[PDB]
Amino acid sequence: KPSYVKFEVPKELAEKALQAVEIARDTGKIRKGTNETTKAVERGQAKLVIIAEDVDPEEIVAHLPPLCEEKEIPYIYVPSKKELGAAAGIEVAAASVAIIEPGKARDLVEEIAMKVKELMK
Amino acid sequence: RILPADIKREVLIKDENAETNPDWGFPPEKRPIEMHIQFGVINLDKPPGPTSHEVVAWIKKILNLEKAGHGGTLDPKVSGVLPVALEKATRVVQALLPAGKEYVALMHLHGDVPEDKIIQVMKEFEGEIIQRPPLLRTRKVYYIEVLEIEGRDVLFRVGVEAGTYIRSLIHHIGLALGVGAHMSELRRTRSGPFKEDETLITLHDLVDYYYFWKEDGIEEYFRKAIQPMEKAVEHLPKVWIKDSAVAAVTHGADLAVPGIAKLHAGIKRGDLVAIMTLKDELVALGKAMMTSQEMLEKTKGIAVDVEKVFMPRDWYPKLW
Amino acid sequence: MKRLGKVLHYAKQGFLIVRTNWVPSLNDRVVDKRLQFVGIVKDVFGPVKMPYVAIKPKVSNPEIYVGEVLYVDE
Amino acid sequence: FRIRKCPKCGRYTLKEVCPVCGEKTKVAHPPRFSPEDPYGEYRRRWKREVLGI
RNA sequence: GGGUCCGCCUUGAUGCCCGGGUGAAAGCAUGAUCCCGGGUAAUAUGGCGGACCCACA
Ligand SMILES: Nc1ncnc2c1ncn2[C@@H]1O[C@H](COP(=O)(O)OP(=O)(O)OP(=O)(O)O)[C@@H](O)[C@H]1O
Ligand SMILES: [Zn+2]
Repeated sequence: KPSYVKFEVPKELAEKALQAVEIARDTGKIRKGTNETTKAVERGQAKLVIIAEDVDPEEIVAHLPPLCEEKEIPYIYVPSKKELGAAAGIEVAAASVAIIEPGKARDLVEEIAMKVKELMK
Repeated sequence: RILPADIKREVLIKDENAETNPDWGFPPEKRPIEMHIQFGVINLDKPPGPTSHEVVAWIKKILNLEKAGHGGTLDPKVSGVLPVALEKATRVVQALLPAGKEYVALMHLHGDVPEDKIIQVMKEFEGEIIQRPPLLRTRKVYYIEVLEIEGRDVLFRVGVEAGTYIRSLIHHIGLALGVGAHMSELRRTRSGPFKEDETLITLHDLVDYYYFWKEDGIEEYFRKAIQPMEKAVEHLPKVWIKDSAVAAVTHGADLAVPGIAKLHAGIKRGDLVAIMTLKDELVALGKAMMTSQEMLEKTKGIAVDVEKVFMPRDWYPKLW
Repeated sequence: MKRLGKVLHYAKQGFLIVRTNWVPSLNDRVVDKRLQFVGIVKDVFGPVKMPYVAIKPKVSNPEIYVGEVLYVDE
Repeated sequence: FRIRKCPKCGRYTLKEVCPVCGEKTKVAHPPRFSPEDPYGEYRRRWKREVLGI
């Protein structure tokens, strides 16, 4: 799998990330698409970044992992951009999503942010 | 399959005892990075969106260059091989304008046609084809290779003479098939001697390799980003000249017969030729005043009218 | 009259298409064997030796001429 | 865009898998470049990691 | 007087591209839409000057 994927993500944790997008979409606020996600990180609004693993060209989302690490924002990988798009509530694919306000998935984002920090190291 | 750039030419020997002096000249291999850039050509993979001229302007601005030029205009929506000659090499693109091109194209049919009929009709468009009806202007299609058919979509590779409009070719195929067709996607895979190989580079990798040179001191990546100007000349008939004739040509003299050491066969009067040193350096582009047989047999006369000089005057000493 | 050839089909973009063995000129008048006016040559394309000709029809129902042989009125 | 290419054998296709060797294909066109290149520094950190710089 | 190299001298019916903001029925989050900022329009020919040469190797 592509070189922008820094760490191996378990099947269960990827589902929890997609669940976190689904819930926060209608209960809180999310940014969907690479430009919106990147701005959210740049502005320090994103609490969690979700990046697809099937992005081609890779350069589209390649800047995100080192941007997230600079701005101290946790990130997670999901297998499919099509699946990530549907979770964001759009009919097309999404290369990356950002969560601004988790809403009801607040505890779910906490669980992800703690578990990705262990995968990072 | 094969473009006129692929068929090898015989090298005719005029002077068997012709020798080159290592004291003079800079062959591509021993050019310092700065000189390499000065006489360089980027084999660029153009992104769809910007014009070819915009992309060249981006390159000049980012690499801090005074001059640059591209070898055969790619339309804005079209991606692929775009030779970008730099600085002192800028004008070598003139050898690339009339060169044969290769494309991968996607044709979308406006009706349902059986696979056998698609292939048969497209096979008919190989050879000399009419690009403008009279009241006769023709263009050569060297090959059409149908890669796959997915319903109304036909993906194919096509090798063409310079000035062949692929959009037009597809429109005409659609008329010959009855149902109509349009070009939904185009990518250039070859522009003369430049093709999709290890040397093809994106703007992203180009600028990043430049940064690896300026900040990290690593020149190897940016060196590989740029080809010598001699590459832009690989498809042309060549005349190899003696050391004693090199400085004359770079000072404005036309090439006379007693200066020729080696030459390609098949050169006709009026042909664009590349004048080379015996170290395979590009000296000049010229118009042949003689045939290959004339150059080989004769002892006197102007063989090549020199049109564009690329080699600096001080590389070889004045020996005339 | 100089024979063009069989009408292969009526293209939906609005042209009768004929395969022939010579190169007609733009705006040449096109008739059938009985000299009845059919249309006008608007494009010549394909192989130089065996080109396709796009004929802009000037009759009400051009579809009836599919499979019929057309000529350039001279 | 839907023209794809096999990275290893160089086959042009519309399919997700290569019809020749049987591996995942990549889109044929290069990504959009910006002369402003706002995130080029972050791309380089990734690229230096990959190339071992 | 000429050639080569370089410098200088001319025009353009809102587009398109890139970016900042916004972020939505075949299109489309790998960016719709609109607002704003920038970039690029024919990579000639003719003319004037500067430098180097006038070359059969
Ligand atoms: N008969 C036609 N006349 C004009 N344009 C056409 C015609 N058929 C297809 N096209 C063009 O081809 C494009 C391809 O889109 P679309 O897939 O809807 O076409 P299609 O013929 O239905 O293809 P498919 O049947 O494979 O889905 C369309 O946007 C349309 O502009
Ligand atoms: Zn393959």
